[PDB]
Amino acid sequence: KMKAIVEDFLKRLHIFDVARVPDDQMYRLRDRLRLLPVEVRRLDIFNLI
Amino acid sequence: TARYIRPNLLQDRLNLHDNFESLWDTITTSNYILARSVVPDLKELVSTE
Amino acid sequence: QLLEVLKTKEEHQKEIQYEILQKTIPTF
Repeated sequence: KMKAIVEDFLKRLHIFDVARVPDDQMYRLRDRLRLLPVEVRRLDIFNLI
Repeated sequence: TARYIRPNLLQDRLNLHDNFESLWDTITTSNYILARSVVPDLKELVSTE
Repeated sequence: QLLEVLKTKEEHQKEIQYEILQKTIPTF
């Protein structure tokens, strides 16, 4: 269940009261991320694995 | 050796659903509580706060 | 002040009657 990744993400960007922000927006957040490319670096490695 | 007793489930037979309001209300009520007793409780919610 | 001495004198009237009905309903 991805409610996982989003959490960490925002956190690593201090300022935000993670716990103090709903599950909503979060999902919509995924919805947008899913449509994004990967940085060659990142990507190029997964293909390898 | 198996043997059971027929449940006998002939329908309505009596049409109370067209005059005996007083009693329907008492039925509905009943059938209703019955229902709540079953409707599974929910889980994993979003922290109220 | 009036709108609250009349949500009590209208929850007696409302009551008694909402009940005069419940006596027509064989519901435990």
